[PDB]
Amino acid sequence: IDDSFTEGGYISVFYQTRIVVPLSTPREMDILGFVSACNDFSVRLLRDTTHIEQKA
Amino acid sequence: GAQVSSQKVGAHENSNRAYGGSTINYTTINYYRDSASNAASKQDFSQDPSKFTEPIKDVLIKTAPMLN
Amino acid sequence: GAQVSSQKVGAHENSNRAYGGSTINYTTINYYRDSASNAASKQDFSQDPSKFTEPIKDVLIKTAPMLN
Amino acid sequence: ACGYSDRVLQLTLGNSTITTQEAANSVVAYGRWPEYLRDSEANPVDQPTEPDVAACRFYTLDTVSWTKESRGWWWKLPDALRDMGLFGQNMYYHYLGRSGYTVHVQCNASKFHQGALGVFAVPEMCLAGDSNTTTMHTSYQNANPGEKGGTFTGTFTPDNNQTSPARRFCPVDYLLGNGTLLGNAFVFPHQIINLRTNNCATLVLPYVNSLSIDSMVKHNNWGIAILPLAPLNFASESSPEIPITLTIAPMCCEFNGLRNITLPRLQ
Amino acid sequence: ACGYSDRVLQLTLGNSTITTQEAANSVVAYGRWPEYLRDSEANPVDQPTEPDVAACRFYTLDTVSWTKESRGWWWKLPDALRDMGLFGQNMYYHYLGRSGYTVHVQCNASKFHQGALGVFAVPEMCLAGDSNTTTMHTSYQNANPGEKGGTFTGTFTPDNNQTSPARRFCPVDYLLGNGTLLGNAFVFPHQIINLRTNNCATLVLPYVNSLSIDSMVKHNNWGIAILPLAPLNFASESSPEIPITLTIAPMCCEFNGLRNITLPRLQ
Amino acid sequence: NTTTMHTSYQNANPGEKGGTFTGTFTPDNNQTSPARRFCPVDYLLGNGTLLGNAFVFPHQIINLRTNNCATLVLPYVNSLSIDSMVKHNNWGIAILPLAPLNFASESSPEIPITLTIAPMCCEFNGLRNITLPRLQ
Amino acid sequence: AATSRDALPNTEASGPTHSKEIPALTAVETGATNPLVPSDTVQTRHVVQHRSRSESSIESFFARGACVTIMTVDNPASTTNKDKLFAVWKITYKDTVQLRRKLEFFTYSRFDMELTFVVTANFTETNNGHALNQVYQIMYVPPGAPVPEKWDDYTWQTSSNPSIFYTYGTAPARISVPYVGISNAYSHFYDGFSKVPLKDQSAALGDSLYGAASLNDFGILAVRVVNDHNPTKVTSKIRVYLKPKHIRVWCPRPPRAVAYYGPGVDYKDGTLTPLSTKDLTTY
Amino acid sequence: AATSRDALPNTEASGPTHSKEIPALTAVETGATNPLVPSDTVQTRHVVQHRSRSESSIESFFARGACVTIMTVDNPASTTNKDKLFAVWKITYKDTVQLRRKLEFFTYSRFDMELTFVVTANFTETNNGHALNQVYQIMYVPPGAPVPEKWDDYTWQTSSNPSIFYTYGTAPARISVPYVGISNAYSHFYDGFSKVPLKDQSAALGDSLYGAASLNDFGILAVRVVNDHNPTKVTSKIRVYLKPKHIRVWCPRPPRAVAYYGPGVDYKDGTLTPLSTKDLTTY
Repeated sequence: IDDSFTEGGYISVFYQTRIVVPLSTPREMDILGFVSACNDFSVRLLRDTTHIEQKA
Repeated sequence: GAQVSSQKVGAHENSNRAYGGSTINYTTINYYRDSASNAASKQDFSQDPSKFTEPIKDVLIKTAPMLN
Repeated sequence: GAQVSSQKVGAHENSNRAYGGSTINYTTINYYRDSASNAASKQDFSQDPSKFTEPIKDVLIKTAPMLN
Repeated sequence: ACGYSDRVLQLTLGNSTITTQEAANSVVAYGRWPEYLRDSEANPVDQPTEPDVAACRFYTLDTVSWTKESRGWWWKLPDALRDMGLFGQNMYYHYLGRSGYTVHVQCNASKFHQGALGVFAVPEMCLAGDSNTTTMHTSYQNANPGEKGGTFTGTFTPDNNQTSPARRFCPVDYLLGNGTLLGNAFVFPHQIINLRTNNCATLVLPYVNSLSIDSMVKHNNWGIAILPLAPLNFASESSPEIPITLTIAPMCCEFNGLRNITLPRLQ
Repeated sequence: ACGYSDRVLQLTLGNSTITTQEAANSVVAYGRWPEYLRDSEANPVDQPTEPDVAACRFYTLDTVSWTKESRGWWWKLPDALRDMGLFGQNMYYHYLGRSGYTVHVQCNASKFHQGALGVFAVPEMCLAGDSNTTTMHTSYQNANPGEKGGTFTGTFTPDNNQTSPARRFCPVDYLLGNGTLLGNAFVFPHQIINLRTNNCATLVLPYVNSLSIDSMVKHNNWGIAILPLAPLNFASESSPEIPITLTIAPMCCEFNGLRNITLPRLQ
Repeated sequence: NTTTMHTSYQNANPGEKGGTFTGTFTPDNNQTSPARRFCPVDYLLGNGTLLGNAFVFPHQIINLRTNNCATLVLPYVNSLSIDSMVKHNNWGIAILPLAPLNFASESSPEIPITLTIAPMCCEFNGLRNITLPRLQ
Repeated sequence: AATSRDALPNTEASGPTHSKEIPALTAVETGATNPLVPSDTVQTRHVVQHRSRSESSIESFFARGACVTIMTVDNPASTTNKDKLFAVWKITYKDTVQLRRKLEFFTYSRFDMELTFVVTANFTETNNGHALNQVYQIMYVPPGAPVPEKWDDYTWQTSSNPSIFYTYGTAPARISVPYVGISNAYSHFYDGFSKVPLKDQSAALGDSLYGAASLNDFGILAVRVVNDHNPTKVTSKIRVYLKPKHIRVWCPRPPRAVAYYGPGVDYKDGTLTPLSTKDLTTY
Repeated sequence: AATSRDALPNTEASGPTHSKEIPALTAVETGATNPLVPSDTVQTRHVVQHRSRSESSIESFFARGACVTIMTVDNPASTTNKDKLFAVWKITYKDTVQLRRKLEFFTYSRFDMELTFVVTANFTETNNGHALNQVYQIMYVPPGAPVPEKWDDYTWQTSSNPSIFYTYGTAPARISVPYVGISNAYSHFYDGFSKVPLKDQSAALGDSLYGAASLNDFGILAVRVVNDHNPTKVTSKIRVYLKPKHIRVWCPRPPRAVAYYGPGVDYKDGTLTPLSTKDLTTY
């Protein structure tokens, strides 16, 4: 939960140079990011996800 | 026909045995003839996430270059 | 998987055994798979009050003079 | 040693042969590779027929054009093939048909184009219709597009005609058609064809289903769903267009209980 | 065997990690690789402090823009870093500081650009000032440009202001700033980043100095000096521009005699 | 006496200078905006608990007649393996005059108490950019 | 041997590097995800990891018993002009969002349904009346058996219909059920029809709804008020809680993103927007 | 081996003396306390001491189960103009003075919370009415989960929220909970803030209360009246008794001297005077 005491940290990608392209190239390419846990990760104390509500 | 198994105690003080040494067990007894009535034994396993993480028609060495 | 232990009887008459001799035991059986559900086994220990009473960067002999 | 570098392959199932050169080392559904029905888990009691080479070979369906406004495409395998040579004729002739697959999604550009096509092989891909009144009412004739396949859409449009409806699926893309986020869709056996690198994706899919061997005319199994992740761009040009084309190959298939020919109202 | 071809590396000093892909198999100053001070040749008698991970990691300084009129740039390492995290704070806190380095000069273009950047790591790089009257009078404040670094010039310009002078270095490029031909400069540990091929140069520099361990605030050791050998050109276009960016990492460093904080007049 | 724990950081961490116990409690009334400080009473060891019973924590009484210093070596104690610093505090020293100072029939005498601390076996994880707390 | 309550592979130590080994670089086209351990992109110490996945195991995820449905039933006065209310619910988890999303992460499932009943009850009308402790009958009417007509009819004789007689106010009733599936796993998602349309037939004669398989998979629950029409009308509610015990799951499908609509995966408009706002450049 | 139920070191005999040994004299500066036995300042006989500390052991001190909180909830008539009352208490011992002073002697603690519920109930209004034995739901809503809106809402479906359905008038409900702490001991006293203030931010954006750690450590308890609006309005009270079972304590802090004030150690004026009067020279 967004708790202050148990804060996560901060992730952030910057250009270390710049995306350089030759002539006759699409000057605006896009990057897709993916995320996953590692054989170390684990969770505990099960609850009900806020994500899906049953209205009435 | 007792089913005695070891609990996974977190070495708690005066729980029976911990950082003074000792183990902790619990008796179980299936009472009904119909299996689908037994208590979910919670002694479940864990496979390697490979059939989903690492599924390829070859083998992948991490220190190696992905797209060879 | 019985957990039989000795009670600390005060040698009471006709309690099972005392000043006529004999011991007194009690059966226990952890029933739940989750340890944090076992009965507080009350067979707790006792450390020396030294880490609080006698805590010094040296050693203290009682018959000796305190501030040497 | 030699140039046996992951980038080149040479699939040969049946009498057909694919030989791609930018090949991103193929995926095998769930480690499990396609195989025949072990007697230990068999169900129907007659002799199962097995077209073998007669069917097992690669069948190219029809190509799809890929522009900027392209919002994705989707096939329903068991069905997708229904015509393609004997696997078409055997398809109908039997009440039961267990078949494995090898989908090779072909699509190549020049070093100057850009884009990524996420080729997701979803088992039991139940896409959602388009009638806010009644649910699941989607018509068969319409529900099984075959060799042509269907196509994901931009934003949902409810079917209002009700004297008699249009009974089709209205599969939205960000929700992978089955009301569930695309960004999370990378959980099914899949490969992203990323134009810069590989120019094809090869997924070998072993028959998956709650039953030993099941129907075909009826029940579908795997369903391919190709979605443009990174939209296509080429040069300050109005609009570019590359043609994505899949070729599927039914592997270790077997069919039970021969009858008279099935002739579904596909029209 | 595999793609462990010289062209790809994965530097990891400290908690940072560089992973270049056009990598021209790196240079190790003089065979000798960076290491700690062996008791056999030590000098100061107290316990030497060693930030280890706290300092050893990679610190990106600030990027330099690279045009056609660009005449080269120059850094003074021991100093160049002075801010960069703890290696900055430990830097000042001690009278003595022996530190080794790993400079990774990052700069990539497209297959359509052209040019070669000679990245020369000169030990004891004493650049020459600009006052035809008095020699060496160059001011400290000015002599140590830090994170920003200085830049080589076209042709020498004598500082005339003498009521009070400009006290700066006027480093001419063909003379490698220290009055000695560039064409002969290929004698120091170096790598030419030649845009066609590699898109970075990595030189590992082991602490070199007449003393076991010396000062830092005062005396400088290695000094990087990047000069455009082959001028940059791209298409019949007025002027092109690619951005060269170095990232240095202080390795096996140790510092002696802790005090109060040094606060040099850098302004 | 209105809100509890509302004590401000800037004020809660006095650093090199440290704070000082008081005679009798004085409630902060300013409320357009408050003074947000601790009002630590001495007989209650600042944390509402008798001083006479305080001899339970690791301690030494510097008793002018005898010793002229007290040395306590404190090993990191905390519910966590390693924790924060900028945030969470661990040990806290609190020097209180048990026997009040007297010297000769003189108006008032004055001796200067001075502590010197030494951080031992310390280690720190996850390097970042510099923290710069609003200590002012 | 690798059970769920083990202890994640302890973090191994690791110093500097400069190898031609390239752990950090992937290439997602392969679909394979780089199994990079913390030990790769940074220098790690030797942590003796105690934490275990003992709670996230497929068995424990579904360790709590969810509420599959509520069932209103009431015993009115004999003189009631209306027929006596006996609710009848068709066994199928798909009635409430909760358990339905958990199961839905997986394509197929084989579990032993362990149904429990928390029955409650109040006096409807303002009238101040009394009622001797009611007893309820919860008859399981197997797929195809005759579903109860009147409240008190022959169907309730239950000569062969697994039924439970719960006395009000007592330990809530519980009956375990083994995998009653016709197949080899309950298919949480069925792609295809239950009747193929055939040209030599009318568009009607052979049609059917998409995604529907068996007419009555799990079954139906008939629940009456067993006592007779009592002057003080008492309505009751029988909340059934299903907890999948001995369970197994296959093919990890992505979780439901937009509000559920009907028995089929279909989705209503409006509810179509799930995510929240956030600036592409603000922490 | 030295357990809690042993028997204090038996008193050894001892005659006259005139030694240069000086047991009696200490010097408290050392902070060490002279472990002088009765046998030192007087001639003692040889007593065979039977008494044992078996009851003062850390485990037995906390052997009784204290009342952490009371929770009022009530089921009113359907026609009630006001919404139906379902109390919601945030798990935290710090509500009553008793258990809060015992725990507070120690700086840190690791215990297994064993929560029991003694639920009671009476008819509010003068009106002479009846009510069929009510059944209560005591849902544990884990830190961060959605806290219940209306009395009867979806939140109560409880697909994954450890809940108990207590039938009124029966053996009082009990559920054991293991150390649910994020750390390695519940910190009875947290010195420091949950968010450090940073100069490049507004005084507000980054502030926080002293002593506060996690927003929801232990959790919250939702308790409803499960039955429907009944003509006779019945209010109930659920007194929760927490008894720390498998427990451990660290750093012996001096007991609370002046009346408690709020969740934080802070103290109100007036209550500031704890001791009693007595003449420095009267027995």
